[PDB]
This record gives sequence, structure tokens and C-alpha cells, in this order.
Amino acid sequence: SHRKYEAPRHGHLGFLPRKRAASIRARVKAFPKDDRSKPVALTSFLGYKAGMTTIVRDLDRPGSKFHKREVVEAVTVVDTPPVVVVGVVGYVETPRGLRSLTTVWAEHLSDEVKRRFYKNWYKSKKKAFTKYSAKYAQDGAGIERELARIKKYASVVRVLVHTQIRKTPLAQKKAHLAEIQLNGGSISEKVDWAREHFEKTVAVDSVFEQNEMIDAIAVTKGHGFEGVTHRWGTKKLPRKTHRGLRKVACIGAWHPAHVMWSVARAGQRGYHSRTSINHKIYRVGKGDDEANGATSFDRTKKTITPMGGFVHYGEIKNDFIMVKGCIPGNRKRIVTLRKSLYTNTSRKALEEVSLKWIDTASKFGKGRFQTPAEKHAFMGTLKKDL
Amino acid sequence: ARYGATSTNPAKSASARGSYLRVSFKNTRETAQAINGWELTKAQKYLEQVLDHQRAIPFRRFNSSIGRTAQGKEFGVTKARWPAKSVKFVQGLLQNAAANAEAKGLDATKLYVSHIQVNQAPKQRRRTYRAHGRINKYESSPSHIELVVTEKEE
RNA sequence: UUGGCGGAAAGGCCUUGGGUGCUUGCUGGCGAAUUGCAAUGUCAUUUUGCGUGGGGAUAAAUCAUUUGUAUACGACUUAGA
RNA sequence: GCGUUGGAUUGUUCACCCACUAAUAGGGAACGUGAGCUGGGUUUAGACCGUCGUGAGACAGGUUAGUUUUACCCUACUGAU
RNA sequence: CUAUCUAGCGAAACCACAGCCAAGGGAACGGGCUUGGCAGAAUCAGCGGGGAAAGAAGACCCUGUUGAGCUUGACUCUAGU
RNA sequence: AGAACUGGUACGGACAAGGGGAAUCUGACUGUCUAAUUAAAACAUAGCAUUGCGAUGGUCAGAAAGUGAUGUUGACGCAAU
RNA sequence: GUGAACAGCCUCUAGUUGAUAGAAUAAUGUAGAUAAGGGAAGUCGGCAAAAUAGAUCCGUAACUUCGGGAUAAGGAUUGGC
RNA sequence: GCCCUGAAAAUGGAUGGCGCUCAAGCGUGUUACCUAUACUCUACCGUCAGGGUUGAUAUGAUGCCCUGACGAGUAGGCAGGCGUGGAGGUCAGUGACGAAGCCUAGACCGUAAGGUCGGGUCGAACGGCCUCUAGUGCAGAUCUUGGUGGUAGUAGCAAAUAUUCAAAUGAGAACUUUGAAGACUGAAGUGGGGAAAGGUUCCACGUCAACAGCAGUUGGACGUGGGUUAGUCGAUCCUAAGA
RNA sequence: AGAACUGGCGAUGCGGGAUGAACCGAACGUAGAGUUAAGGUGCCGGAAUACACGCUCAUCAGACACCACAAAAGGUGUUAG
RNA sequence: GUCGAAUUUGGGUAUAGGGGCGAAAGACUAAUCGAACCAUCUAGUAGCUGGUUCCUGCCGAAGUUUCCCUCAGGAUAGCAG
RNA sequence: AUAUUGGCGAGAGACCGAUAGCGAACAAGUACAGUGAUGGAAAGAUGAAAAGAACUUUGAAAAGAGAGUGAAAAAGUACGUGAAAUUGUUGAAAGGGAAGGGCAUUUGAUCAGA
Ligand SMILES: [K+]
Ligand SMILES: [Mg+2]
Ligand SMILES: [Mg+2]
Ligand SMILES: [Mg+2]
Ligand SMILES: [Mg+2]
Ligand SMILES: [Mg+2]
Ligand SMILES: [Mg+2]
Ligand SMILES: [Mg+2]
Ligand SMILES: [Mg+2]
Ligand SMILES: [Mg+2]
Ligand SMILES: [Mg+2]
Ligand SMILES: [Mg+2]
Ligand SMILES: [Mg+2]
Ligand SMILES: [Mg+2]
Ligand SMILES: [Mg+2]
Ligand SMILES: [Mg+2]
Ligand SMILES: [Mg+2]
Ligand SMILES: [Mg+2]
Ligand SMILES: [Mg+2]
Ligand SMILES: [Mg+2]
Ligand SMILES: [Mg+2]
Ligand SMILES: [Mg+2]
Ligand SMILES: [Mg+2]
Ligand SMILES: [Mg+2]
Ligand SMILES: [Mg+2]
Ligand SMILES: [Mg+2]
Ligand SMILES: [Mg+2]
Ligand SMILES: [Mg+2]
Ligand SMILES: [Mg+2]
Ligand SMILES: [Mg+2]
Ligand SMILES: [Mg+2]
Ligand SMILES: [Mg+2]
Ligand SMILES: [Mg+2]
Ligand SMILES: [Mg+2]
Ligand SMILES: [Mg+2]
Ligand SMILES: [Mg+2]
Ligand SMILES: [Mg+2]
Ligand SMILES: [Mg+2]
Ligand SMILES: [Mg+2]
Ligand SMILES: [Mg+2]
Ligand SMILES: [Mg+2]
Ligand SMILES: [Mg+2]
Ligand SMILES: [Mg+2]
Ligand SMILES: [Mg+2]
Ligand SMILES: [Mg+2]
Ligand SMILES: [Mg+2]
Ligand SMILES: [Mg+2]
Ligand SMILES: [Mg+2]
Ligand SMILES: [Mg+2]
Ligand SMILES: [Mg+2]
Ligand SMILES: [Mg+2]
Ligand SMILES: [Mg+2]
Ligand SMILES: [Mg+2]
Ligand SMILES: [Mg+2]
Ligand SMILES: [Mg+2]
Ligand SMILES: [Mg+2]
Ligand SMILES: [Mg+2]
Ligand SMILES: [Mg+2]
Ligand SMILES: [Mg+2]
Ligand SMILES: [Mg+2]
Ligand SMILES: [Mg+2]
Ligand SMILES: [Mg+2]
Ligand SMILES: [Mg+2]
Ligand SMILES: [Mg+2]
Ligand SMILES: [Mg+2]
Ligand SMILES: [Mg+2]
Ligand SMILES: [Mg+2]
Ligand SMILES: [Mg+2]
Ligand SMILES: [Mg+2]
Ligand SMILES: [Mg+2]
Ligand SMILES: [Mg+2]
Ligand SMILES: [Mg+2]
Ligand SMILES: [Mg+2]
Ligand SMILES: [Mg+2]
Ligand SMILES: [Mg+2]
Ligand SMILES: [Mg+2]
Ligand SMILES: [Mg+2]
Ligand SMILES: [Mg+2]
Ligand SMILES: [Mg+2]
Ligand SMILES: [Mg+2]
Repeated sequence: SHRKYEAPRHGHLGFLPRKRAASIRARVKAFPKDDRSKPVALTSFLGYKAGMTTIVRDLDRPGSKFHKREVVEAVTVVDTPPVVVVGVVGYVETPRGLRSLTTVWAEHLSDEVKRRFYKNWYKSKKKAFTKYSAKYAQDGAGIERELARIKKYASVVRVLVHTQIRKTPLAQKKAHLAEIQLNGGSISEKVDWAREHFEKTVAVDSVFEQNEMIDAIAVTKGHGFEGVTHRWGTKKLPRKTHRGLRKVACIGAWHPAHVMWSVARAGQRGYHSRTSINHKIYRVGKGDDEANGATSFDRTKKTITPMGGFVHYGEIKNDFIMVKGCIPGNRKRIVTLRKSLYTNTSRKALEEVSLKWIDTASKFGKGRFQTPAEKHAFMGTLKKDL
Repeated sequence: ARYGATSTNPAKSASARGSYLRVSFKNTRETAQAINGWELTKAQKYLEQVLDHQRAIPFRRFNSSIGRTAQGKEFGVTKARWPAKSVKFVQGLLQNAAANAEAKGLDATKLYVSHIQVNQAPKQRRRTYRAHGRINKYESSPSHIELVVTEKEE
């Protein structure tokens, strides 16, 4: 018989299976559509989620109750040092899908990316790419041959870029390597861009700009095995329930004489790949630039790092992308920021934000002071110092 | 005497056995199969590592719902354990066989475990008490262990 | 052997030159038998080992210890000459 | 495709009303769903009443109290090697 | 505190053979049969859809020329009086 | 029993330890029972009423007895409701 | 000792240190808890939990068999020196 | 006539499926082809029937032989046989130079029940045939007794706050002994005695196969011994309900 | 649900109706060969993608009895009267 | 819930199975109660359920008549050997 | 003259041959259960003879390996034989959601007949 009371389905069936992602770095499953009149540029970037903070900005939204008024907004800071281009991959289109034709690597690779090819780096002989580096022996005839193959073919060109976690405060020491699709014209000159950028760094200010809506692709925070009550949000069974109440009462009708795939069941929660779109960049601040956290209204000579460091991450010393709101993944996790796949014109996009103040109080508690100078000014002299 | 089926030369082989040993037959069978065919010194080192929890006995037949470990990777299994009692009994029989081979004048450097077989001894019966005044068996499953180590030849 | 083309799974196609064997295009000489009246009457390619010479290369992973961005256990992510 | 509600009374299915709402459609899945629950009802044994029976006792009549057992197997499913 | 992993110890219920589905027909609700879909070792933690799961020769109902508890001017007697 | 002072107005500082009110049904109350699903409004109760009986008796035992209980009793009692 | 107290809590004499252990800290349990705003809308039903609680002072209604109801209801105070 | 509307139900699904469009659809006609344990012919088995042949080397006239037809089967009937324990007869049967039994993806005979042989194991009896006899044949009966599995190294060994360090002993110590520490029972005790009951568990020495659902060097275990001393404490005596 | 006649199923395999106790064909010792029955001959699948005259195009076509359903009423759809 | 009297309890004693005992539930009477346990009659009877042990060969049914306290059974006739 | 499932003493059997025959072939009306009345098992076989394994070695020990006794240790008291279920090792073979089966042949193994 029928349900006797309608309710919407618990959970989303398009995010199945709720399994652990196959890797800690989420895969970019789609790149922005290639406009072959624009200059060659990376379509995405790699960074590390540092943490969240708070900003103040004047809302520019005509017709809104808070138009020309001040809004307090949560933002996520993603530490994005420049990525090193170490290779180029060519993709020919086939009746069975896209297919890698050949990959051309840079002559010299840093230990960061070489560590990616070893489970046990400390006891290896570090032979990686040692015979490949002989392809550049005299003039690189073999290397130019492979690059010519990419130009004669390979309707899709992706560069191999790796992060530099030696610049982040992370202890990992093993860089993340990813393919970034090159958008822009003349596939031949896509390869030209890649080759001239071998062993070179590309900074995030050449990929992303202020106010742009981007997508963050990351593996969510893992939570292990979870019951149906929190994994799917099903109603808690009454307190009177024998055998437990954090369950789903009926997991299926008599027929079909099977448990259906759509029934909420206990299993792994979190550690899923997610692609969340339309996150607006609020700052493209530079690591060399002191006063990262300063605005045209604030002017305090302070970095974006909160007092005492980003909790569980550390300090920001590189270029960072500050996006509005929250993005998937936890602190210290590799994230991929990609350009939006479509042209958004909604007055939520196209909005020009100017930050008025960036919160740099300690996240290790109820932070009271934006800078140590303010603490000294407020507190006066202490017994230890000050 | 009258061991199980062996296909090696008795003149180059030395035997050891133990009957009615109160150790789990299933664990003992897995331990025996773990070193079946190995060189004697390699098997002894492996059993000491098993006792130290550095290596494990891969449980291949009697392994339902036991548990998974990374130390079964070297044997291509997920289910391996560390049956200390079985390992100690197997070391006792290995050391006895090594002593017999030394007495017989066989090269200890060429000794390998050419035969090892564990079968079930008669059960020693106890009783367990269950709800509503019930009584069930609480039997042991002891093992007859036998092995013969043979000089490797060509 | 010279040059060119083929990336959809190209692994093939075309082409220059000389060398060399055959040529049933034509005309000869010699041989075949006894597999006994037939017997697939053994002619193909597919992997593998081995031996002889020649050429070429000179690592990793796992366990154990470690991390917690992970985790019931496995698994994942890290670090360590 | 998408949703189809919050409540008073009633064990109720049904019904009825209040109210919100875009709407408060109808149904099935062993009259879905009790090793999922609960046990208010029915439907053991106690007890009370009304009618009936001489009586023991009867009552889709009313009322009150009344033990809701087991998965560790296979498959299905959820995750994991 | 369990569960979970380990060392040691170590049962039971249950079990024709067993174990992926849809439809058909069929003892009218199949794991097996027919036609299709499909289908790749060995597994771990959960789980309660299914095994018309287990527990008990249904306690409801009917039948038996089977009872018993109780009742009464049933039949037939009887202690006592 | 009272006063002053004192403190982050805390102070039966842990422990220990009634929720209350307005009503209806029902049984007066205290008490008792279905050990192992029913604690109740059921049973009992004091109070009330009725009945039998003056001992060669009432009520009740025993197969029978020169046998018994009430009764070491006597109507303000015993026995039966 | 605290305390009205053989309550609860701690200690002296005496006794014991016996319950298979080790490592992790998933789900779902079992037991113990907390929770913004609302405050029974949950449910058959306030089930479960919470709230109240000791003492001293004040104050205490309907009804009543005049005995109670009554700790009614409702308030205030409490440490140390 | 065909097609279409009429023509709405619940897991995804059925001209059987794929698929099929001058069809591989519908109506009709003509041929060829495919294949049943059916039909024709032959062989063989058996049954039934009708016959021939006691004149011989001719011992099997229920024998031998000729001819024809037939063969489904539950419940059930009948017939001919196979196998088992014991019995009379017989083979002057087999056998310690190996009987019976048992194992044997080894061989042979019979449609079959079964029979025979070889190999291994084994150790003391057993068989063929004529006949007699029955406690004579198992797959079941929630069969009886015994034994054994999968489940399964699985559920589980989680109440009573709690253990830790070192030394000794020992083959072996989470668990024994001693020391040190930390705790608890907190006098209505986890203390100190008794009644019922038990019966030696008390204590010492040795000791660890089993038991103490881990362990064990420890024990209420195992083995060997020691130990209970009354005129005054009880019973004994008295009487109670009662017998 | 109940009768009449027959043939069957039960008690029965075999070929066909995919599947099925009963329908069609045919009833059965063990084999060989030939021919067929009912049913079929695109492929699954053995056997003509045979021959011939027509009809039908379906945005739910239709596709052999039992049998696994469809009607009244309608259509310048198309065909023939 | 109750907790100073219809209190709670040891021991002794009495009541024994159609009997006891019952502040009454068909409650209790040694895990047994709407008639305890033990042994025997007893291998109680069962028109009812289950099982019923070797092969091959030949033949081969019935569910219908009449009667029955008969309708799950039998006698009878029929069918069969 | 008749009876005689008790007692005593005898002789027998087409009887049973250790799940049979009495419940009891044996320290059987025993062990054990129940308050009690009562209920009531299981359990035979080394070998001719203990000749019951001296001695050596490994192990803390149980034991193992030898050595030995013996006709046999494929008789070691956990003892005649030693089935099946079920199990270990070895060998062989097969294995996409069962396995097993029939007809026919291929392949591998094995084998009698002539
Ligand atoms: K009765
Ligand atoms: Mg609905
Ligand atoms: Mg959420
Ligand atoms: Mg409950
Ligand atoms: Mg913080
Ligand atoms: Mg499993
Ligand atoms: Mg488990
Ligand atoms: Mg128990
Ligand atoms: Mg008990
Ligand atoms: Mg239902
Ligand atoms: Mg259910
Ligand atoms: Mg239930
Ligand atoms: Mg229900
Ligand atoms: Mg109820
Ligand atoms: Mg009732
Ligand atoms: Mg009346
Ligand atoms: Mg199905
Ligand atoms: Mg159907
Ligand atoms: Mg089934
Ligand atoms: Mg199939
Ligand atoms: Mg469960
Ligand atoms: Mg189920
Ligand atoms: Mg029944
Ligand atoms: Mg019954
Ligand atoms: Mg009758
Ligand atoms: Mg009667
Ligand atoms: Mg009362
Ligand atoms: Mg009760
Ligand atoms: Mg109760
Ligand atoms: Mg009353
Ligand atoms: Mg005091
Ligand atoms: Mg709250
Ligand atoms: Mg609040
Ligand atoms: Mg309130
Ligand atoms: Mg409500
Ligand atoms: Mg509600
Ligand atoms: Mg209500
Ligand atoms: Mg409550
Ligand atoms: Mg008050
Ligand atoms: Mg009041
Ligand atoms: Mg066809
Ligand atoms: Mg046609
Ligand atoms: Mg004749
Ligand atoms: Mg026949
Ligand atoms: Mg006999
Ligand atoms: Mg023999
Ligand atoms: Mg003998
Ligand atoms: Mg018999
Ligand atoms: Mg049997
Ligand atoms: Mg049978
Ligand atoms: Mg049985
Ligand atoms: Mg049994
Ligand atoms: Mg466990
Ligand atoms: Mg437990
Ligand atoms: Mg505890
Ligand atoms: Mg100590
Ligand atoms: Mg305490
Ligand atoms: Mg204390
Ligand atoms: Mg002692
Ligand atoms: Mg133990
Ligand atoms: Mg032990
Ligand atoms: Mg002793
Ligand atoms: Mg005295
Ligand atoms: Mg029948
Ligand atoms: Mg037929
Ligand atoms: Mg059909
Ligand atoms: Mg034929
Ligand atoms: Mg064909
Ligand atoms: Mg019409
Ligand atoms: Mg009653
Ligand atoms: Mg009782
Ligand atoms: Mg009988
Ligand atoms: Mg009987
Ligand atoms: Mg016939
Ligand atoms: Mg019947
Ligand atoms: Mg014996
Ligand atoms: Mg012998
Ligand atoms: Mg033997
Ligand atoms: Mg066997
Ligand atoms: Mg599989």
C-alpha cells in the first residue's frame, strides 16, 4: 500500500556510490570549452586548502535590502604557490574517446615531482627520468620529434604541472602532479607554450583574476563508517525502539525480494570527490606582498595569516586565492581550482567586490586582536615582556 | 613410524612428530602449510618472526571471518594471523627433526621441510552451560603434527 | 636500400637503385619406380623451456618503524640511509 | 519530472474539524513494511457490567490489566580489501 | 563497556541439494524448470529485502462415532440421609 | 535566637532529597492473590443481614468402630451464607 | 567524620585486590549525560527524562466522617568568620 | 478487409528471444525440405501361441529346433531369479605356502538383483551345488544407538570502580611468592563466628595428565600423610504442637 | 458448483504447443536404415531470406487452435464491393 | 508498594491426590496442577499421520452401484490377477 | 498320575554372538539421577609368551628419532582386524552466480582380449 504521507527522498542518488575516492587529489572530469582565439593559458590550478576566515565588504546589489550596505562573509583561503610545468600530453580524439598519444617531459625534474614516482623515496636510487634526460643530449632531436607528433595530431593538449609543497608549511614533501588543459588557439602553439614553459613556474595571478567565479574540485573530509541517520539524514526512530533507533525502519517491501540500491544504508561517509561551482574569488593576494590582509579601507601592515597561524595549516607565504564561502575538502588538502565551464551573467557573478577588512584574529579560540601590535596596545605592559 | 605419504629418500631424511598436542588443529594446519617445503633455517627464522609479529601465517582454508592484515601481502592473501601456540609447537618439532638429522649425519645447510602434515587428534571434551539449563560441548581440537626434513639433492 | 605517406586500433602502403636466385615466354637432356591398388600420409602458427654466439640495461615494491589530510581490519595519505 | 503538509478527537483504516499551503490527488508493492519498532485495538488465561441462560456459561456489546524470542549462515544491499 | 583487530579458549540454532535476477507457465507468489538478462578467484565490516528464514506434528476452525474440567430434573446409578 | 563583617549573590554548594493543582469512574481504608505475561475496580476486611442448632443437637469427618473436628465449646456460642 | 540517621560519601581495625587479556576508538548497541529557541506540537497515553526535594521561618483553599485534607497551594532564608 | 481511435496499474520484460515492413505481418494457393519411443524392413532380448523331434554315438524332451505375433504402466496380482544367518547331504571342496573381513577412476560375466578374478591389508576359518529353515535384504519412519561435519577458529569469553613496578622461583610468569605503590569492601563489611547443608574441602609435603570456559610454577585439583583431646560447650534429660 | 456421452489425465513416457497432468500427433523391449505425423524451415534451430496473387505502415503494428482477453461506437487512412 | 503487626522469618509439627490447602488466581501442593509424582494393568485403543528393506518378466485397475450412528471408514457389486 | 518364568543339581538346542542375547559376557542392579517411591547405563579381544621397548641421542618434560623384542610394532597397552561419515599431506584433473546426471565423440591416463 502507499506511503500514506509523502516526503522527499533522503539524499541524492546522483552522488553514488558514497565510497572513498580513488585518490586524495580529485580528478578534473571536464575542462572549459576551448575558445581558439584567446591566448594560451592554464584552465585550472592546484593549491592547498589553508583555512577559512572572515571579511567585510560593501554589498553592491541594486534592489537588495543590503544594497550599498556592509556584509560580513565567510571566505576560504587556498594557498597557491606557482606550479612548475614539467611536461606536455597530447590527446587525439578516437571513436572510443580521447586517448593520450605521447607525453613529452621536461629535461630536469625537481625532487618534489620525482618523489611522486616513489613509494619509498629514502631508500631508492632516484633513477627516475635518468635515461629520459638523455633525450636532450645534443639538440633534442628526439624530443622535438615527439613535440612534432603532438602538433601533427592531438586535438587536445594538456600540460603536466606539479605543486611545490616545499613552499607550503605541509610536511608531505611529495608534490602533486596533474594535467591542466591548455585553452587557446593553434594546437601547434599550445605545444609551443608548453615547451617554452618547461621547468618554469606559472603563478595563479596568470590563471585567475579578482571577482571570477571558479570551481573547486576536491575530496571531501572523510568520516569513516557512518550510520544511516547521519550518512543520509533519515529520521531518527523513536526512543521506544528496540534494537537501536539510528536506523531506517523498513529497508524494502516484500517484493522486489531484494534490498534496493536506493535505500539508505550505513557505510562510508566523506572522502568523496566533489566539484562545487560558482565560488567567487575575493582576493588574488601575493605572498611576497606584505599587507596581504590589508585593504584600501584597513591599511594595517598585516599578512593574511591569522594570529598564531592558520589552525592545523600554518602561515601563508605564497600566492593565495581567497574564494567566497566554503569549498570541499579540509585544511592541508590538495584542491584543484578550475575556471567556470559556462559564461555566468547573473548579477551575483559580474559583481565587483572590494574588501573593506579581512579578519586576522586567532582561529585557535575567541580571537580578540587582529595583529600582535593591537594586543600590546590594548593589554599594556605584561610581566614577561611588553 | 608410519608417517603420511612421502616421496623423498628416507636415507637423506629425518623425521619428527608429536601426537595429541593440545593446540588448535586449524591454526596448526595453517602454520604447517606456511612452512611446507621451505628450507629448515628459513622456516625457523620465519616462525620466530611470526612470534615477533613481523611476519604472519597466511590462513588459507580455516579463515572464515577471522580478519585482515597487511602482513599477508607477501603471501598474496588478506587473511593472515599469528598463531603463537601452533608456531611454538611447530618449532618444537622442527628442532626435534633438526636434532635427528644431526644425529643421522645429514647436512643441516641442505635441510628443507620435505613433508609436514597436521591431522585431528581425538577431542578432549569439556562442558559449557547455556541459557535455560542447557549444556553444550566445549571440546578442544588437538593436533597430530608430523614432519620430515630432507637433504636437498640434484 | 633512397625518399615519402599513414595516429581511428597508425604497426601498414607506396617508391629509388643496385645485388642475387627463379622464370613454364619458347626449345631440349637427365631423375623419379618398391608408399607395392587408398590410408592427413605429416609441408601451418602459437606459446614455453633450453643450448650456442652476438647486442643491450645495471631497479623497485611490500613487511617492519612513522604521519593523520585516513581508518572497524585491510585500505589511504605521509616521512625516514 | 517534481511535490502532495502541521494539528484537536479517535487504537483506528475510515471520518470530521481547525490551519497553513502551489496542492494538501488517488493507488500498488504478500490489503509493502513486527528477527524494523510499537502494542493503543482485536484475539488466551484475571476482573467488572448490561442483556441472555436454571446453570456451568454466551455476546462483531461495553470496560480495565495483560512476556512482541533468534541472524554469527546464503543471497540482496551498503561500504571495504 | 561492547562491537572491531590480535594471543589463548571456543560453542549453538539450523542444514534435501543449494544459493543473481525479469517474465512465463506451474499446486494459481521459483534458487532450480522455459525464454531472456547476464555472469570472473578469494574475501572483511555492517545490514535486516528475501530464503513464503529458525523456534513448536496450529493453541483459531472443522473432522474423529478421541477425551477431559465444569453444569443441569440429559441417560444410568451411588455414599449419605 | 540575634548582630556585624566577608565573597564573582555563593551557601541542604558533593551526597542526600515530595512535583503540584482542578476534576470524573471505581474500591471505603490497612491488608491479600494468578512463584514464571494480569496487583486490579478482583479477594479479604470491619459493619450489616439472613439461616440451622438447647447436645438423644447443628455443621462436618471416617470403610467401620466402645471412632472423630467444632469442643478445654454452649446462643454475647458454634456452624452455613 | 559529615549527617536526624545502621541513608549516601570518605576513613581506621580486618580482608581483598578475585572476575581472560593486549591494541585501537567505525557504525549500530548497552549504561551514564548535556543541549540554543520552542515547550507534549511527539505518542494510544508525558512512556522515558526533566523539574521539586533537607532544614528554619511565614502562609495554606474547597471539602470533611471534624479526626483530616496538609509537606495543600504559595513564598523567604541557609556559607565562612 | 487491413490499419487507426475507443485502449488506464502498479519491480524491468516479453509474437519464447533476437529481430522482422513488396516481412521473417495478414488472407490464400503450389511445391521442396526438417524430424517422434509413430509406420515399413532387418537384427537381437524376452513373452505368448501354434508345431517338429526319444530310432540310434543322442548324458540337458521343463532338452534341441521351426514358425508367427506381441512388448506403455501407479495401486495391485502372479512368475522366474539374486543376496543373508543357521540346518541335512555332497564336492574324500578352499585355507597359516594365508580362511573370513576390508580397500582397490584394475579385469571379466549377467538386462538386473549380483557373481568372478587380480593387487594391497590381514590373520583362522570359509565356500560351490541338491535341499531345509527364518529374528533374511533399508534411504527415508521429527526412526533407535553410536559416531562425525558445514556452521566455525564463528557467536562469543564485556555486571560486581583496578591495577602497576621490581625481585625470587621456574623450561616457561599478565595471573605463584615476597616487597613497593595504587585502590576497594567502609562495621546492615568483601571483617570476625556460628545454625542447616556438605564431608575432609582443614593443614603440611610432593606435584601439574585432566579440572580452575586465558594461563598457571598456583588451587577448594592430583598423590601421600597429619589433624577434631570436655564432669563444666552441646546431645543425652523435660515437656510443646504433635507422634 | 452439479449431471449425460465419449476420449483422456490420474497410472504416461515420446514429438509438437517456448514453458504446462489433461490440447495436437502418437502411446514406449534393445539397435540400424528409410518415411512421416502434429508442428515447423531468417537467426537462436534441423529444415526454401521458396515460388505466386493481393492487403497492411501503426508516435501502444501484427504474428496461429486449447491459450494466456478486449467491445459498443467511430475514421475522404487505404482497398475491394 | 510496604516497612511495628492481617508484619517478616528459622526450626518443629499437622493436613496427601478427586485428596489437601486456598484473604479465591483454578491458585499452590518439590521447574509437574482445570486433578502431583512413581510403578504396573500396557506393546491400552486409534476408521487418523508417518514409515514399510532385492532384481527382472507378464498381466493390470478404481474413485462407480446398494446398504451402513455412513460422509477421512467398511460391507456389497463392478473393474484386476 | 497333575503344576512349577522361585531354589538346588544336571543334560541339551537348526536359539543370540557384545547396538544381539537377561538391564547386566566386565568390581551390574554397579556408576549415576531423584526428597522419595523408583529410574538405571556404558563398558569384552596386544601378543604363543611381556618377550610391555635395555641402551644412545634431541627435548624442561610429555614425547620424538634411533636401537631393540617379537612371526608381525601395518600388534606399543590411545594395543586383533580396522569400514563409512569426516580430515591432513601428496599426486592428478576441472572450475565466469551451484554441483551432480544421460546420449555421443575428442583429449589425457589406464587396461583386458588376439
Ligand atoms: K482438565
Ligand atoms: Mg502518495
Ligand atoms: Mg548536513
Ligand atoms: Mg521495547
Ligand atoms: Mg577555532
Ligand atoms: Mg563472510
Ligand atoms: Mg564478528
Ligand atoms: Mg554460559
Ligand atoms: Mg539451572
Ligand atoms: Mg500486509
Ligand atoms: Mg519483516
Ligand atoms: Mg516481532
Ligand atoms: Mg504490520
Ligand atoms: Mg493491548
Ligand atoms: Mg481476557
Ligand atoms: Mg438470571
Ligand atoms: Mg524471479
Ligand atoms: Mg502467474
Ligand atoms: Mg527455494
Ligand atoms: Mg537459463
Ligand atoms: Mg542484524
Ligand atoms: Mg530476511
Ligand atoms: Mg497438526
Ligand atoms: Mg498439536
Ligand atoms: Mg463418522
Ligand atoms: Mg467423557
Ligand atoms: Mg482497595
Ligand atoms: Mg505472574
Ligand atoms: Mg506483574
Ligand atoms: Mg469485594
Ligand atoms: Mg552530629
Ligand atoms: Mg532545549
Ligand atoms: Mg534553554
Ligand atoms: Mg513553559
Ligand atoms: Mg497530541
Ligand atoms: Mg500526531
Ligand atoms: Mg489521542
Ligand atoms: Mg515516568
Ligand atoms: Mg509545601
Ligand atoms: Mg488536595
Ligand atoms: Mg520463424
Ligand atoms: Mg502466407
Ligand atoms: Mg511350446
Ligand atoms: Mg509392461
Ligand atoms: Mg538368526
Ligand atoms: Mg584373504
Ligand atoms: Mg589368532
Ligand atoms: Mg527383521
Ligand atoms: Mg541407514
Ligand atoms: Mg523408502
Ligand atoms: Mg533423523
Ligand atoms: Mg544422533
Ligand atoms: Mg570473537
Ligand atoms: Mg556479553
Ligand atoms: Mg568488572
Ligand atoms: Mg602482590
Ligand atoms: Mg562505594
Ligand atoms: Mg571506601
Ligand atoms: Mg587448603
Ligand atoms: Mg583454562
Ligand atoms: Mg594449561
Ligand atoms: Mg588433597
Ligand atoms: Mg551445660
Ligand atoms: Mg491417486
Ligand atoms: Mg497420454
Ligand atoms: Mg504457448
Ligand atoms: Mg526404432
Ligand atoms: Mg539452419
Ligand atoms: Mg469495428
Ligand atoms: Mg477463570
Ligand atoms: Mg510448581
Ligand atoms: Mg504396535
Ligand atoms: Mg502406546
Ligand atoms: Mg498391458
Ligand atoms: Mg488422508
Ligand atoms: Mg576392540
Ligand atoms: Mg599381521
Ligand atoms: Mg587396531
Ligand atoms: Mg573416508
Ligand atoms: Mg563470484
